[PDB]
Amino acid sequence: MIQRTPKIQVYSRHPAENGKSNFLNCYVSGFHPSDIEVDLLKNGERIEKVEHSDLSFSKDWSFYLLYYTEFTPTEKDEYACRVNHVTLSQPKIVKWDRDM
Amino acid sequence: KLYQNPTTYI
Amino acid sequence: GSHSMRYFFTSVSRPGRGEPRFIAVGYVDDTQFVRFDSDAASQRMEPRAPWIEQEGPEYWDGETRKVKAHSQTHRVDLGTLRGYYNQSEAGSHTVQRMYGCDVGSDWRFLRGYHQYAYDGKDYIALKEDLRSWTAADMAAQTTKHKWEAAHVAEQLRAYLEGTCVEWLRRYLENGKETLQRTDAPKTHMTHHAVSDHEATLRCWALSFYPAEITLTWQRDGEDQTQDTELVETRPAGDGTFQKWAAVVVPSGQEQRYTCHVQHEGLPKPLTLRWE
Repeated sequence: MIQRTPKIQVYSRHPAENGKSNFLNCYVSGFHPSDIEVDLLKNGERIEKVEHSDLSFSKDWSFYLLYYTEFTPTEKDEYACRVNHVTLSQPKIVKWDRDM
Repeated sequence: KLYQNPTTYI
Repeated sequence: GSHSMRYFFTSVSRPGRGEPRFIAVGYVDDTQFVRFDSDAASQRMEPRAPWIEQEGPEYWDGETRKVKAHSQTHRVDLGTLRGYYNQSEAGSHTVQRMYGCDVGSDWRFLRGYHQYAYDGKDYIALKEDLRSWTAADMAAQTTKHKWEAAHVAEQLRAYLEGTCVEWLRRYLENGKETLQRTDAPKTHMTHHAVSDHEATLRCWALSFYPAEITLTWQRDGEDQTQDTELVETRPAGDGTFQKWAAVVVPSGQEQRYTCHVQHEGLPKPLTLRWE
């Protein structure tokens, strides 16, 4: 049956400024079925205080979710989003680029 | 507000 | 401008694990305002926007009651569909339902919707006249026959042109500061050298509402569609949205490029140039 691979965007709520409060976002969209694993990573380690929006879907029936957590950006700290879904042979890791 | 259904089945 | 109200329902069977997961959410335009999760402890419809939180207990008891009836209906539908398609009992399947209404700038009714999907593809949909049904295969046609005999379209049409519109207007009023606001995009441009012969030029649109926006790059006035990296419009998490378009510009051609932004909150479309 139908299987659609999640598109992934990792990004901050506000433009990144080192030392200032912010939210790290990972937006997964256009996927099907709805089962999906999403983790936010700080220096390669899962962040445990991560929330997500309520399951919803687009006009084309494909699902979307927003995962988010509070963070304070930094010059050295690296962040990423790890996503696993049936359409993926292995978990997709997207690194947070403050310019994207 | 939600629809108030009889309800109706597929 | 124009407005809509939508309810989205997702039902997923869980073979050998009991009752199906059932998630319901309601949106006014691009703002979620309610939810229901079968796996939650409350077992009630819950506010997800500030302007709905103080709707009385009568409201919440009523939405809780109706959404539970929705849940029970979907749970049966999963079985019925399992049969229509002669599928196994051990497989997990998804039923999705969406309905709601569109109104114009004058808040008058434009369109109504009511449609179902089985495992990610169209199953049955109420047509625009709100009097006929679109069914593709035999299974769906069977449902269509049920619904023609029970005159389902007529009752749905009443709600779509009546209470759906009526209550969309109320939400717009109650949540005026949020639902009737227009946040024009905050726009800027970044420039980063990919190499010494090329650079990335990225045009940003930030903190805007609603979500619908147009973001385009041009080189000496011509569209750069296929040469533009354009991301899906995405939520900031605070009720606003973001989007950006990027182009790779060769050395000394920055002045040739223009970024174009259209949004409800901008009187005249914006033209930005790196200079």
